[PDB]
Amino acid sequence: GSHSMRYFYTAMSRPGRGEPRFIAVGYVDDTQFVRFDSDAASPRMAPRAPWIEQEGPEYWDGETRNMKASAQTYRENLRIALRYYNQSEAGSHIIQVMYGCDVGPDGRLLRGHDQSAYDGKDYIALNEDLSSWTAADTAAQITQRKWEAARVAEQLRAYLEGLCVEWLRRYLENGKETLQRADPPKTHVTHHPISDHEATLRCWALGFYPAEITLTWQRDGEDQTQDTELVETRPAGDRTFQKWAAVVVPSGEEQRYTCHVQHEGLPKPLTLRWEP
Amino acid sequence: RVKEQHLW
Amino acid sequence: MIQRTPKIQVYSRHPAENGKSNFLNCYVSGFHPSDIEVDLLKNGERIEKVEHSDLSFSKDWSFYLLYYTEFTPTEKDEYACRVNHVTLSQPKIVKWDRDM
Repeated sequence: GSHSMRYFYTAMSRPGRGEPRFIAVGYVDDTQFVRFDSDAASPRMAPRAPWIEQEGPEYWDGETRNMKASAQTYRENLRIALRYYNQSEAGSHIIQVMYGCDVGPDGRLLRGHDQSAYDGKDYIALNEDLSSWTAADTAAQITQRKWEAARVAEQLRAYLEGLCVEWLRRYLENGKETLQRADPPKTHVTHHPISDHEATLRCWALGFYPAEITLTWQRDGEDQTQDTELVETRPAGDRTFQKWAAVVVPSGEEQRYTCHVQHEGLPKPLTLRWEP
Repeated sequence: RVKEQHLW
Repeated sequence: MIQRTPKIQVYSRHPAENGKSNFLNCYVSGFHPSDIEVDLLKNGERIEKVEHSDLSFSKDWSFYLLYYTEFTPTEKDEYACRVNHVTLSQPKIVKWDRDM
């Protein structure tokens, strides 16, 4: 019932190989819907979901204008960060930004976000009040001082409670067929002998959307957290996701083990066992 | 829609 | 200065069936910085048509990418993903195993 919109920007410097590359992607929940890349032959905000294609020229031109402006800002921020951290002009560095809004079933703002990182470490973040900042270090405290002077948080707050929520609501309605459809996991248990003494039981979940899922093994009804091998949830490439959880069990003790699956697409959590 | 510039 | 090595998963889009058209995926994730070299291999040779997703990243700032290609699995053909990143001394090869 709850939904989110998030934009992710990455600016990467590459001394001696031109100006820094700027790439932006937009998502609603786990569905990418737009992309911008400064390295494209003709850089433009481009559609990546069928439900955004209906947006007119005014949308695409406006989004492209904002992206080219953001690429210019972040190339300047990469030069500013070199100064704040006393770094040479010889190395490659990265700025990352993630921002957006979360809404509940009624479409009202649950929370806003605006966070930045330099070289993969937190730099500055807008606090949950949408009025104050958390700076990670003394360099980010310089940016915090500049942004408090320019009342940047008020501008972000207006966007997050305004245009962000309004456009997320629009995308959810335009893409309701897919954005508002949960696909439950297709589940099964496989058994692979290791030796005469042990076997692997692997619990699979396939074809599910959204990505959030819980896959756990229990032995005699007790969670096997330390003994379970869990792979990271992975995209199948057709919008859906996959995951598996495995446990090594003694031969003949297979029926003591149960796999539990929780997913928003499931009315009730599922219990699975190996079926020989 | 993206945020409609604030240097570090 | 702090760098993160990629996690690598090699798998198919749909359950593997010999002689049935499918997609071979190589998902790289958890890495930093973003430059990464990924090849999909068929019997140790580089596949040419390979597509990839747009660069994005997780809440912990680490990057992820999906590299994929259409393929028809068989009993004899071996598939793998070869990854290079600044954190790796030599390219890492992960073989496709139908049972993962």
